[PDB]
Amino acid sequence: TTALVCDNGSGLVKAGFAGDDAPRAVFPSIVGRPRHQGVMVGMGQKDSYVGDEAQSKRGILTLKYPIEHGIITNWDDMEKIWHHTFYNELRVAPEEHPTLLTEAPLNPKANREKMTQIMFETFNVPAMYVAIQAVLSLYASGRTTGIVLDSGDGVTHNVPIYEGYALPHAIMRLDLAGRDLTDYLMKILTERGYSFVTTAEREIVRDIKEKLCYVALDFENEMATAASSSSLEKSYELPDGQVITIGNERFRCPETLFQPSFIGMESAGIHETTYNSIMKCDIDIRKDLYANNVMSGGTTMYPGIADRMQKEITALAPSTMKIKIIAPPERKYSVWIGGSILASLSTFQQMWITKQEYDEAGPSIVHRKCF
Amino acid sequence: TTALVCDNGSGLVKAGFAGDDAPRAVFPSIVGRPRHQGVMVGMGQKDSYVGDEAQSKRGILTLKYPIEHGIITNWDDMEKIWHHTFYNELRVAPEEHPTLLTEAPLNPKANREKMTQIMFETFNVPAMYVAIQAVLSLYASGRTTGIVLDSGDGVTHNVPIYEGYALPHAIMRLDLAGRDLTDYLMKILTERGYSFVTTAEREIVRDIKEKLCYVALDFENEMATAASSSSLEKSYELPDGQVITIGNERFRCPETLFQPSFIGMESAGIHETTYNSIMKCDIDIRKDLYANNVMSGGTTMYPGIADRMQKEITALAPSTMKIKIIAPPERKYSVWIGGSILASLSTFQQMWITKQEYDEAGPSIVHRKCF
Amino acid sequence: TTALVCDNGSGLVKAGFAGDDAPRAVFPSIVGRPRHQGVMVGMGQKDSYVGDEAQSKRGILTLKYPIEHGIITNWDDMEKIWHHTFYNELRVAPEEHPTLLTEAPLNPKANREKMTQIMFETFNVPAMYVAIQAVLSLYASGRTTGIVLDSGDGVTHNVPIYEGYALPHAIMRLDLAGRDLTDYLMKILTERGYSFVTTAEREIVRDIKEKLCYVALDFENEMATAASSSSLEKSYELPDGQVITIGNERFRCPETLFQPSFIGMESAGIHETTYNSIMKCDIDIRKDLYANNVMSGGTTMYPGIADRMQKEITALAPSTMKIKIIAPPERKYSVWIGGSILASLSTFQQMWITKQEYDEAGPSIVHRKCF
Amino acid sequence: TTALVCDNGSGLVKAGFAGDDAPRAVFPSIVGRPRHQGVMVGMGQKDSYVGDEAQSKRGILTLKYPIEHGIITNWDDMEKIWHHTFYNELRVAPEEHPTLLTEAPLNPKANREKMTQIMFETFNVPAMYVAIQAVLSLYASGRTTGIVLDSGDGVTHNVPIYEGYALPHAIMRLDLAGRDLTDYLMKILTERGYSFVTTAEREIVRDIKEKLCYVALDFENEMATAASSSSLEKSYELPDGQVITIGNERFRCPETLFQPSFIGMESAGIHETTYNSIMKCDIDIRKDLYANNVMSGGTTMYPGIADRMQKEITALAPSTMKIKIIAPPERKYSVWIGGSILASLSTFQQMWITKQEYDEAGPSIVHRKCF
Amino acid sequence: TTALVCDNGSGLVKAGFAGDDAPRAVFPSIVGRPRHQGVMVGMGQKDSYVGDEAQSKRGILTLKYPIEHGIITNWDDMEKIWHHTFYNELRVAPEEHPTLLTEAPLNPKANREKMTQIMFETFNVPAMYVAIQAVLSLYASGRTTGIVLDSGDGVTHNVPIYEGYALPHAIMRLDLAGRDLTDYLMKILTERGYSFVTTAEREIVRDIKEKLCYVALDFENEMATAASSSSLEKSYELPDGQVITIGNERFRCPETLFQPSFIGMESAGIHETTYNSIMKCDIDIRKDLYANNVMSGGTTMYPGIADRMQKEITALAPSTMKIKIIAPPERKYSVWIGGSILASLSTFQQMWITKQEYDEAGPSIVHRKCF
Ligand SMILES: Nc1ncnc2c1ncn2[C@@H]1O[C@H](COP(=O)(O)OP(=O)(O)O)[C@@H](O)[C@H]1O
Ligand SMILES: Nc1ncnc2c1ncn2[C@@H]1O[C@H](COP(=O)(O)OP(=O)(O)O)[C@@H](O)[C@H]1O
Ligand SMILES: Nc1ncnc2c1ncn2[C@@H]1O[C@H](COP(=O)(O)OP(=O)(O)O)[C@@H](O)[C@H]1O
Ligand SMILES: Nc1ncnc2c1ncn2[C@@H]1O[C@H](COP(=O)(O)OP(=O)(O)O)[C@@H](O)[C@H]1O
Ligand SMILES: Nc1ncnc2c1ncn2[C@@H]1O[C@H](COP(=O)(O)OP(=O)(O)O)[C@@H](O)[C@H]1O
Ligand SMILES: [Mg+2]
Ligand SMILES: [Mg+2]
Ligand SMILES: [Mg+2]
Ligand SMILES: [Mg+2]
Ligand SMILES: [Mg+2]
Repeated sequence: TTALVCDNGSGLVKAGFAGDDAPRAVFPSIVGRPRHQGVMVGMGQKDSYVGDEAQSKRGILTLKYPIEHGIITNWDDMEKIWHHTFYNELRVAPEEHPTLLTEAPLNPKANREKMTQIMFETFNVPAMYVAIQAVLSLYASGRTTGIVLDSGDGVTHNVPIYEGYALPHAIMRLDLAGRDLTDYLMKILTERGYSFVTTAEREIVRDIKEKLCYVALDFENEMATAASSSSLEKSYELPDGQVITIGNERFRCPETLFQPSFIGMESAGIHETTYNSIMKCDIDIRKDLYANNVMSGGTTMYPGIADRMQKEITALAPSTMKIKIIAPPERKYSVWIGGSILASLSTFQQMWITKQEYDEAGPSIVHRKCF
Repeated sequence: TTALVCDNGSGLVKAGFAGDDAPRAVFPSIVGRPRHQGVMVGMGQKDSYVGDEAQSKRGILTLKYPIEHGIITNWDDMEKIWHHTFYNELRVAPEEHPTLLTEAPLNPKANREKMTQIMFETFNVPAMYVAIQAVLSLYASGRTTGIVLDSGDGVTHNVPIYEGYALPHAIMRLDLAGRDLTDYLMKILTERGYSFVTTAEREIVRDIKEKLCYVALDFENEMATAASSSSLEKSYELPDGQVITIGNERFRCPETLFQPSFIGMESAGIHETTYNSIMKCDIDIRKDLYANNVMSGGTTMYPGIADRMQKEITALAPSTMKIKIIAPPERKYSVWIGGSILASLSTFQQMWITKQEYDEAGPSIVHRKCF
Repeated sequence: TTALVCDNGSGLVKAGFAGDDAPRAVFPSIVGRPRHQGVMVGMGQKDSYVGDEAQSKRGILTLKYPIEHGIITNWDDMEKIWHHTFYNELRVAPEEHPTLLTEAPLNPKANREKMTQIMFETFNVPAMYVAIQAVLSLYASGRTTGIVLDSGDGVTHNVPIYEGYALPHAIMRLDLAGRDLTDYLMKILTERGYSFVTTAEREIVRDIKEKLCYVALDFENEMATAASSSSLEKSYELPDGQVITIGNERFRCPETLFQPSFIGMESAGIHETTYNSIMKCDIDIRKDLYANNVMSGGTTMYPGIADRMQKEITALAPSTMKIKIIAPPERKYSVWIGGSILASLSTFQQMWITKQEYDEAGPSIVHRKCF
Repeated sequence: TTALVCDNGSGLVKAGFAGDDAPRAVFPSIVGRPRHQGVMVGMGQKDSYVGDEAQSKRGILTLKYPIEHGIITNWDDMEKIWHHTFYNELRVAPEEHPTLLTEAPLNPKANREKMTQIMFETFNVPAMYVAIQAVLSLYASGRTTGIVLDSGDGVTHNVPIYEGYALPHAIMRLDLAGRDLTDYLMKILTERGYSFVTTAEREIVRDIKEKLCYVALDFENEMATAASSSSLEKSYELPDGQVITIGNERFRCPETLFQPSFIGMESAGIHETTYNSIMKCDIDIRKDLYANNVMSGGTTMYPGIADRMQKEITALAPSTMKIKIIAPPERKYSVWIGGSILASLSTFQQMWITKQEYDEAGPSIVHRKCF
Repeated sequence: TTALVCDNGSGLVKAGFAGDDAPRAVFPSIVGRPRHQGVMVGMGQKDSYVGDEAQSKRGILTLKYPIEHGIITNWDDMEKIWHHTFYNELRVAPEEHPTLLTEAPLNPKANREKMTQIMFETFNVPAMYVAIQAVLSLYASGRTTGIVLDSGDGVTHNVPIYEGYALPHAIMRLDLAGRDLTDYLMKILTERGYSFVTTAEREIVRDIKEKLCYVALDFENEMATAASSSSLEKSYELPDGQVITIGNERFRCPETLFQPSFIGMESAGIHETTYNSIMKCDIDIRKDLYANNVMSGGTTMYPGIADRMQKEITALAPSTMKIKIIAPPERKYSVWIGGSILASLSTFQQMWITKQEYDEAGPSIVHRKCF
């Protein structure tokens, strides 16, 4: 029977079947619960809402993310999300479908242990596997060597792979992603008089960030241009009909990716993280890591980030080297595409973790069979 | 046995059976007592008259309203009204009928406490329930979301409800209703030489207000038209055969709904009250509160008030929003219709307050079982 | 010449001279305008009243606050307040006195821009400066490290400072303060039959809140004690001689500081806000933030709030940590005391913004010279 | 030239010059016409008699009052009264004197319209003004705040004024005054066998009421004292030499001021009218309305009415309030004294309605320039 | 005058006087700079902090090590460290004290060239000398023959010396020391959910490594024991009061000394490095190198490393040989003790490099006078 590929990110869930080109079900990973007083009896009122139903009714709901910084904090809500993506969205029975799941590098065991235990004793599958998202992003690119930067909603990580061999000592993880940018835009939108304090308007600020923000090639020149004339200002329409206008905040929000000290973090930018991941490898592969910078995730979808990354890496690298950033138009779903490519391979069918080996070894085989 | 739905307003009492379309008994909530000297012996003279009997004999009676601004001030007269509406009008025994009663928001406890105590120890019912009139007005409209303005004889209140969930912090109450408009018309009818000073002629002024008054779309243009030509003047016939004529007072009387400073009140108009109730809610529901303005009560029955409300709310709201005022022709009795819909539901039968729970918990369960 | 320190809160104005211990002029920030019809000619009738004159004549006035939630909404009224506090209360000429002003964190630019423009082109000063109120509250405490919670009439904010260095990413702002508590007490005083609907009786409800309210150590035990016996009931005398009595409402009103869901807000309490501000900082300073909780403002003057805050923070913090709440008896004016300490320092005289730099740079230097 | 102050009451006319302490001409407002057959030729027989000439010849005249309940019913007789008070009593030419006139509150327009038209086209004045009698009664008292009860021959009205600002929604008008008391004494004087049926003996009954009537402090104790012993009986001498004796009727006649049901009226007493006028105002001014009860008019000249009013208002008001009734010895003419004070003010000279503005605006400016 | 002995390691600085038993000043070699925004004026704020002052204030500082892998990378910070250890800690004038300094083998010239230039033109000394740390570690042991392994914070080196004659072709240098172990513990502490990402918490991880880590005698048996029962788990208290618990990571961290492939290095362990250094010497001295294995440095202070080293060397050496590891309790400071012994010898006073020879030969005599 067809295998299931489910990418469980911190903000979005992308589930579908192996062998397909696009994920069938893409929905936000939120659980909404009522916060006001119900006065009308009956009419099918539910105590919880999952996915697009929580987003459509978000004016009377408190929204919670079960995953924070790539780590599942609430397990009942995560089970609700998995039940919704198995029975309501994909409309399949999980007892007859192997499931491929994704996970961020440098994570604790207990996330993967409880993931395997929930997938084998609650939504009991014939087989399961946990894969690294950067290896799938390199699978979707069609190449073998390269350094992958995957930035999503909680985790931004750099993983270099040369000729199918990964270097785990150069894998870097940074807890700066799109939710931090949404919080920073929430903070700096009060600088013009716009107040967004609750969880429902966090989605509005996230929509503003998705539609109107961009990465500047030169930061100081863009701030000088924004201070000189009002040519970079853009208008947005609120759901209640109000119109807001933003200026430099279109490029100050993603600049925290390159300058984390805007939100008080001591770490370096993503360009310096990529460069330090390259020079922590062997020297004879660094050239092949310079021409194969693969970018994946929804956070890498700003329309100025590839040229800016090429500029900073060329400023850091020696001048005799070719820097080439790979930014495909479908890099928002490249982890799922790589998972669908990997699950359809004939050489992958011996690497599943079946139910018999789970019963024989306990929930600890997942660290000796996966990476 | 069939449940009883009784709407006890400040000016009118509407009682009937659950499952019906119209209330069976609609009569004014007045108690009349003689004020002159009786000279003929016997002939069935009573010390008090309740309802239409007090209205027909009002020339020799002092009329008192037991409810003022939604609060019951006289309890013996209110017991007389309840006895009249149980034994004389509805012609039922209250020991075998559950009773549903209505109440205004932001009221004291002691009204509801003594209401439950009188209904359980004097007209002892198998069950009773107290409901919010705006929820019943939304029940009669057939919809789930909307902001309800209910204006009657004592209380004008705004309650917003989104998807069956009410927002109690945006509930607004204003003590300006039809009795204040009757008093203002009583005051400004002396400006043409007509003197109405007693309680019997207050009913005549109320009849003049019901038949001849209307809400102007533009106030200053209508005053200019009334000062220019005598085309807005209307004639009324008094019970003694006198004929009076009124001009601008047809639209100056309900203008106190939009300008309370005519009677010396510092509060804003009903349109500003509705707009401030909408913007005190969550933003993502405000659009659904803009297209579902539900109007209920006898005070909203002037033939100019819906267009005027749409004009003022569209002037207050942003221009990209759709304002739609819901004014059904049967909105004078919509609270009773919603009560009859609610009492006939199969999911409501577990929300009654029976006599056993009243004996177990005392007369204080009515604040933990009702809203 | 002596510098002027003026704290412009949302409800109160505290103005005086630098180097003093107490503010010279403390008066409410209200502008009153007549709403009735004047019938006596002459006798010095004014079109507006500012300060204590508006409070003494409040029975015939509509009172407006120029500042709402720390943001100046009306600028002519704010200019009237500044003219009253410069020429009538302090009795000084502003052309020969530098002025120090206070402002809430996370505010828009345009408040500070128009503040500098009004202070330099209408009440033209030799120099001016805008300071953060939490830094002044830490100045008045005499210490260097600590986390300051300042709660006034519009803004409740948490700012942590370690060894003179502030952490702006942990600064939290919540729009729940004493005016919201006054409105909630206005709402729940109708539950006993007391109606306060106008702006003049809002001051009466504020006086009731100032004299009779207190913070409960345990909320459920206090509600059980109030429901059991009438030992917590207190009586208050209205200006017209009426006597009211309140029970649980003495501690239900400030409980909105710890449970904002009483007024429909999704935010957490002030204790959780302080704890989340502490854990958003660096770890090695958190111990010094646990023993130096500094409380300032008039909203922190309830006689139960320090012990309750210590209890909730000790419940949130690990058990090996020392929690100490700093609540001095003069914390109602600690912002002014810190401003007077800062303006008298010899190292502060190079940080003024003079008129020449204002003319050279325009009204935009105030964001590069102040914080 | 000196302005004219003319108080046109329902029973008396008080005319004089501005700046004086007492009115120059005080005469009854009656027009007498012959009713018998004249038999002697010539000797200067007139078809009408106005003022004291009609009172001295009242045995052969029918006397008519042109003003009934503060409203002018006969305009030719009112023009005769104005001609008599301009040319015969004051002995002035009205073409060179501005005239100040008084009027009761809650009156029709057409009284004031025809008053202005007659004063500008028949007794054509350079300027004219119409003022409220209660504002003049507060002017004569020398104070600014207070609630004025003015009771004369047709109208008893309560007007509260705080700090020069009047509250028109608390202005109360009652059509019970000295002519109703004269009619009630005329009715109850037949209970001892004395018949007064014509208009000439109405003046005799009015004289009996002025000389012999008084207000009882306790009504039931005084009726018990009158029924026990004949110590309250007083004797009066008729113009034909007959001697009458009255007992309880000395205090039963003004008791209709406190109990209108003696003459079949449903309204409350003057004390309840004053108390309801006080509590219909703002709360913060009610204390200043409790210590400044100003009494004016000839009906308030009974020698028991101030103590009785203090007793009933103290019984109605809460016990922590100071009730003080202001009853000056010259309160019979206080409206004229206040008019003379107002017409002599230098700030009043811009509030006259001149002949040019009357020609420009028609006879309708008097409602936009006066109150 | 007394000579100064200053051991400048990669992590610690140990300075003192010749002829003493213990170093007077031991402090970390860190320079801290502020990273947040200063808001309080004056109060002695410094732009840099050196030594224990940077460690005590590390929550608001970025900490930098001037020496990396035994090579000085930042020279201004190294001059700051030398100024702090000359003027603030030792409290001496460097113009009257000769200074003895230490250096790692197989280092570049330019470190020693700039060291001599800074010591002669900035902190100008009468004389200076640079010595090999292993020769000083053999001086402190009191013996003449032996092979010294010195492992500190950046450099782990093996130097064999027989009868006072060193063999430079058998000197081995490996860039694996305590900072690499701290980084590996930082990496593997995320495996249990503990995140340490900044430079301040690197000191916390270093403290955890110093207090809780140990070297296992048999690695696989210890991993089996840790996987079987929780008897090797230890708890540590964070500065913010949090309690962490570690299991196998107590012995996985120093196992990188024996298995460098844990951090991706191709080199052999320290036991194989020592054995290959022994067999690269002459055969007739190897016996004297087998019984005189001298261990020095802070990295050799784990409480399992001597027995493990004896086990691995006895497994590598032939069975007829006596293996004896010399691990004195004061081997953390043995380089300074040997420097103090060498600087107090009467035969060493002719081997100083004075200022005259520095002026005559330039800064290149230090490679022909030292080793
Ligand atoms: N067009 C866009 N521009 C900027 N950011 C985007 C865009 N689309 C999505 N994002 C951001 O990407 C984040 C999630 O991306 P993705 O990696 O696909 O999901 P997840 O992180 O759940 O795996 C969201 O937080 C969103 O803010
Ligand atoms: N056609 C009408 N036009 C204007 N006002 C009306 C009309 N019909 C009724 N009213 C007013 O509505 C008030 C009562 O309305 P309703 O809400 O039905 O009763 P209650 O207030 O007792 O619940 C009365 O005071 C009356 O003046
Ligand atoms: N004793 C008190 N108890 C409770 N609240 C108080 C007390 N005194 C003042 N307040 C509240 O403090 C608020 C203003 O405090 P403060 O911060 O000094 O002024 P501002 O907010 O204008 O800076 C007022 O709204 C008032 O309700
Ligand atoms: N001493 C008195 N005692 C009682 N009533 C009096 C007395 N003097 C005058 N009145 C009454 O006052 C009435 C008129 O008073 P006043 O207000 O001065 O005149 P007007 O009503 O015409 O303005 C008369 O009807 C008269 O009966
Ligand atoms: N008790 C201990 N256990 C394990 N490691 C230690 C201990 N004490 C110190 N260290 C390590 O030794 C290193 C420095 O040792 P040392 O050689 O004395 O200083 P330097 O390397 O600066 O010359 C530090 O990185 C520290 O982690
Ligand atoms: Mg992802
Ligand atoms: Mg109703
Ligand atoms: Mg303040
Ligand atoms: Mg009068
Ligand atoms: Mg060393």
